[PDB]
Amino acid sequence: NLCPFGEVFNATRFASVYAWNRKRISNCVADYSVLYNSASFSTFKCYGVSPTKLNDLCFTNVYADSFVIRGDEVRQIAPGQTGKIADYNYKLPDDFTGCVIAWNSNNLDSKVGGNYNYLYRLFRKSNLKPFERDISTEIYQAGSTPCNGVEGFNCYFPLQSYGFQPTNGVGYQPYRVVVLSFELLHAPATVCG
Amino acid sequence: QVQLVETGGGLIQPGGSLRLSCAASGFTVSSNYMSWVRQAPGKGLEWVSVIYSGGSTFYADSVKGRFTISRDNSKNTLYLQMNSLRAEDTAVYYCARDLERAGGMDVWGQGTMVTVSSASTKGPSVFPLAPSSGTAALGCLVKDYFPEPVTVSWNSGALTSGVHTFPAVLQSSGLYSLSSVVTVPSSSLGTQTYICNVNHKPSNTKVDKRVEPKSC
Amino acid sequence: EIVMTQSPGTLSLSPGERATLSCRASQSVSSSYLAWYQQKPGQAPRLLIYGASSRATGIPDRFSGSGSGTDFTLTISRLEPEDFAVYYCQQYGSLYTFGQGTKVDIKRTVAAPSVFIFPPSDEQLKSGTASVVCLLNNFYPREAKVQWKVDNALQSGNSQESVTEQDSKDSTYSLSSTLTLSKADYEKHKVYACEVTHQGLSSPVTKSFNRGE
Ligand SMILES: *[C@@H]1O[C@H](CO)[C@@H](O)[C@H](O)[C@H]1NC(C)=O
Repeated sequence: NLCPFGEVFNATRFASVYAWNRKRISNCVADYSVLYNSASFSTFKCYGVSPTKLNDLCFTNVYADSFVIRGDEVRQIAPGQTGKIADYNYKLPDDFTGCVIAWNSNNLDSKVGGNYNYLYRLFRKSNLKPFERDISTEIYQAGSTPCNGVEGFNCYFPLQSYGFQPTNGVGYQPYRVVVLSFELLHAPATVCG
Repeated sequence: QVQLVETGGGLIQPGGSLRLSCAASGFTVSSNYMSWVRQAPGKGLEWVSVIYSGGSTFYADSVKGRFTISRDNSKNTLYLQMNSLRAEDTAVYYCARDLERAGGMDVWGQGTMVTVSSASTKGPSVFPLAPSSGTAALGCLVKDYFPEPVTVSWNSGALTSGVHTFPAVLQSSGLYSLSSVVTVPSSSLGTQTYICNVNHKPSNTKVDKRVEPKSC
Repeated sequence: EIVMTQSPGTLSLSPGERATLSCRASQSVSSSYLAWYQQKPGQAPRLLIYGASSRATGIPDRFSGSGSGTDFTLTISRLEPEDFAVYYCQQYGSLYTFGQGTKVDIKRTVAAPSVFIFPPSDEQLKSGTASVVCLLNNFYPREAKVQWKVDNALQSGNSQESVTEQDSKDSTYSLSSTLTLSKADYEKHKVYACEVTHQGLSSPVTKSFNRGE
């Protein structure tokens, strides 16, 4: 039928960035008309693809990844970036082909007194490879003494809360992000405009 | 057990180069957010550079393209390579560990001093600040020396009461200037000798200057 | 560039009083990314508070923190003699920036400075430069203005100031101001005056001399 973009975009819940959600889009026609011609997006940037041309193309599969970050971090959802999000939460490859879409969701995802449901990974020994998803909750060992599952000095829970409050500045407000990857394989195409 | 110790500070010329080291104990440098923070004489704290556990580095605008932060995991040591140094890089450089929401910058070193100057070593000229014709005030103006520090005493250490030795100021010429004064009973001006002892080790200069009322 | 501004610049209190230091961010930042540090002369900073209100390890209970949005507060409920130092706020949500700091003063009754003026010595004059020195002795509080006048012309941009740390016994400050001229210009003028303004003076006090006398 029609590719179920609404299930992704108009979803009541969104994932924390460290456990970002991925929907696989196959065997349907995708019209990007609603997305490119909606005035409700803070960010709509495409790489290796032009948005108008999207309805004139065909891919093996499309991937829709979804999560929440803060505004100042949306710039890290792009090829070749660095920072806590790009390094330890969600990493785009340098040859990325697809589009990043983001919109302010302060009305949905912020709570007076702090919304502590949305998390980000703060500690990680090494960088993420592109499209890697790390859901570990092992205690982070910042020294040479083993932590053994208990928090303490040099032994920290690797995930931290954003604590979105509606009073935050726009750079610290939650933004919902959808990353569309258009994958080109040597196989029959199943997603078209 | 937890210790950050900075080394490598010294005097260097503008356009020069220097590499600061920060040896760590009690935590692993490569496992942490590690920062350099500097403090110019008499001013506040200015963040300089940071390296993430994963290798990402970031820099303050005032050092971009001139400073480079790095680390050696084998020696558990953080480094700051500083090129094209300017006079305003003169500061104490601290090395610090950051925990962000998990606990801020909880571990600091005690810092190493970096001085960037065109000036060559030069001993101070010592002039009297003569009491004018209750309380009398007299002193010594210790002018045009480099580098810091100088030490000033009065009567070879016997006279300490009422002595104020002021922090040096850096002059437009790149040389330092300082004053040390003392208030005494006016009557004492007739019965007591006052000599200021100025020692500047970097030029091995030692001056003993007597300060007396000028005669009208 | 997030700018942090602390207020006031100096806080004057006695041991046992309550200290309230304010920090304002130029942009709204989450309380998650706010910290307070203490610094004593010659020592490195020491973390007091992280995440706006969480005390760090070892920090006594008299230290508390609060705030949100652009305004944050550090509170020392009852001041101990150890608490007299400088305090910086910091945001660490977008790299790191600090405030200019707030100094906590040992308070005492207002005391006016004793003012002295020193002409240049003949020896320094032989070398071609003239340094005139004005001393402000044992005053409280630190705020003090020194106005150099040369033949009643207000001088600006040719003097430098220095201030001592608060005295450990009488808790006063001292200041020294130096006016520097060439001998050629020093000998073009007669009256050299230093005018001092301070809370303990109902009127500005002027100390002067005439060159050649
Ligand atoms: C989400 O709901 C709005 C309003 O009904 C609709 O216009 C939009 O197309 C929906 N989401 C998408 C893009 O499918």
